[PDB]
Amino acid sequence: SGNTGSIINNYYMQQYQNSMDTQLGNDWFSKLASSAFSGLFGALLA
Amino acid sequence: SGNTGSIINNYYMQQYQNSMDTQLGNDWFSKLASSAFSGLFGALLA
Amino acid sequence: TTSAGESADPVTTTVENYGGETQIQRRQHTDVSFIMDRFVKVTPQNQINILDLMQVPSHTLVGGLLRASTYYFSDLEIAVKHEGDLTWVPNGAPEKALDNTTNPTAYHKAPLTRLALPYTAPHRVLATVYNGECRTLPTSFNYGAIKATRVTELLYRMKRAETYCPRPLLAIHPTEARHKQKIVAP
Amino acid sequence: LLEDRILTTRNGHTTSTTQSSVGVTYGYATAEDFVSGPNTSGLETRVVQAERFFKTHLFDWVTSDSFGRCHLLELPTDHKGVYGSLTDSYAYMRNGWDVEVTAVGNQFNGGCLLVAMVPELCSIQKRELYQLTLFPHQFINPRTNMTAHITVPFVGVNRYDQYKVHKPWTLVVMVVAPLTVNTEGAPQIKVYANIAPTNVHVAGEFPSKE
Amino acid sequence: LLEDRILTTRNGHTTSTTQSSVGVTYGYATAEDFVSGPNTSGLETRVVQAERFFKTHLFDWVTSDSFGRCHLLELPTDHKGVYGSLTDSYAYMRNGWDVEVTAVGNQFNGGCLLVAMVPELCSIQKRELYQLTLFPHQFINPRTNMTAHITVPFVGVNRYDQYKVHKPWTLVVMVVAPLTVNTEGAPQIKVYANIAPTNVHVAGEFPSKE
Repeated sequence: SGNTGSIINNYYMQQYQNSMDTQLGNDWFSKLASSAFSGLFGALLA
Repeated sequence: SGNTGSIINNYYMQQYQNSMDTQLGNDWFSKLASSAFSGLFGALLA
Repeated sequence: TTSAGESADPVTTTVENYGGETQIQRRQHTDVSFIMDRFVKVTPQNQINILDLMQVPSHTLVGGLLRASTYYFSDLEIAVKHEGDLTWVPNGAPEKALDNTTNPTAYHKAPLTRLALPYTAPHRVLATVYNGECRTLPTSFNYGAIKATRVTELLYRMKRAETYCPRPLLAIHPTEARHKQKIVAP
Repeated sequence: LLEDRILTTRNGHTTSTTQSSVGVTYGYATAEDFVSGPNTSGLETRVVQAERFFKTHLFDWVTSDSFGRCHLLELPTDHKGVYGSLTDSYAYMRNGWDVEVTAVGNQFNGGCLLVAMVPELCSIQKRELYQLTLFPHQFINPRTNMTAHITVPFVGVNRYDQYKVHKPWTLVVMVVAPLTVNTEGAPQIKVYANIAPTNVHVAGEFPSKE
Repeated sequence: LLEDRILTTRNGHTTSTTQSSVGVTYGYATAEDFVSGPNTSGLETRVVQAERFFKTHLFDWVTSDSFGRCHLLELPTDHKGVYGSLTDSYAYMRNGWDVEVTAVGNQFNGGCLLVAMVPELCSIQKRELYQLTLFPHQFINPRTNMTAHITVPFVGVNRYDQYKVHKPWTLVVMVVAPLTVNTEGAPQIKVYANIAPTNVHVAGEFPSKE
């Protein structure tokens, strides 16, 4: 997903190639950038 | 498509092996050569 | 056939006009992709080499044929014999970048390094001839640059090549009635 | 005695008619490629008022010119009209060319001119003149015709150009067989061009000098 | 303390925004009359590239100016940009005007300007200034606003004009009550105009000087 480009599958299990993530219970700057105001604010003329 | 002749598929994705083309919005000499007049122009006799 | 010669519409007569028969042709060896797609040797600079296809000599098959087009596009492969490690930097890089190893650097592995590189120019196609000064070609017309402690051999191979607008392709001008050569014979 | 190969080209409010036509050569394409790409951010506009004929003398074809004698005209050239002012008001432009070249003597002259539109013509070598027909072209041959007409689109490594530093097209006229006048031919032929910019688009408006 | 009467006018690739708006006065009509009549024989064309804002200083409103002090600007005026070059390339033109006049000091100034667009204004008499409000107008009054905006169509005894000899419109700015600065006012107000030609149509192309 970063800079990787092999089409075939890894020879090693995922549990050996990477650490495994656990859960408890572009996220913020993406939401922030999408919420930007892109309008006008006056009355427009022509 | 040029000078390439492996039957099996590339190990790397296409996005790594080549640049990717984008679109906006033998083409001319092929059309030109196909349109060549190959007739006669007189009246033919025998 | 007679025709209006002033016009420039192509006229292709055939041997059928006097009773012969046109045969079938197989033209894959004059396909542009195919024929540009083989390596050609350039004489390298010792250390910094900018990757510029106009370095291939004009008498070679690839140089003769690249100059027969005015605009072209391709990706590139290079094979390099070098001492040390080889760094490539894309089109538009500061020359000093050629000393930073996070730029694609290939560690020496005998006997040579073969690399696949993308087209990287900011233009939709490049040109073999450009009428700005009239010899010199804009500096953005290149595929980046490479550097190593010494580079000994450099070969270029055009991948996926496209050519637009043909330009003169000249043979040797013979001095006698035929250009004669010693041809490989048993 | 004279001929019905009769064409009228109209470009704007200017028209040109010949009775010795031979037809028009379209070079490299029949229509322009995309005039709106990312490099002008939708700010480009067409200016139809510049699409019309302007005129220039090229050279006088005389019997002493021989095979290979050339006249080149880089395009765009000086233009003292609205196309010309466009180049001082906008930083980027693109247009094609509709080109008509005339060489009128009479049908008792012999000899032959090749007229071609060549891209990026940073000068030509002598042996390359034998292959000038690789470029969009037409011949002028006095026993047949007096006008050559070639239409060509915009070309270049960039979708819009800066004509103050790059000239994409050169019109070239070459003597392929020397002029003969014999007893009834005209004694020399002046060659003139009648040219119209086509599809002119501009982007990037300049300040004034005020 | 400050205000939400906020307008953006866009004319071509140029925009102007004020936060003290008051609105726009449309003079004499809301749209232009017929731009194509018999006097141009269908040869007229629109040139959208000239429809954009250009700028000029008018005068400096100072406390010594009194009621009746006037500044006139005949329109069209000198223009060193594409509208200006249109007038040297075509014998006949017509356009309206979109006019924005600005007088910025601050809200602690007092006094009042009347800005009006008057047709055929071959100069004005003193008593007639009491009736200048018969013309398309707007006031600039510092406790309320800083911008006046008036939009006016082409007018005249002829459907197309020859601007080199006739000026159909004059912008006039008149002091109706003298400027006061008191202790916090700005000490004087420079008055500037931001003007765009609208609907410009031309007909009758001139030769070049070549």
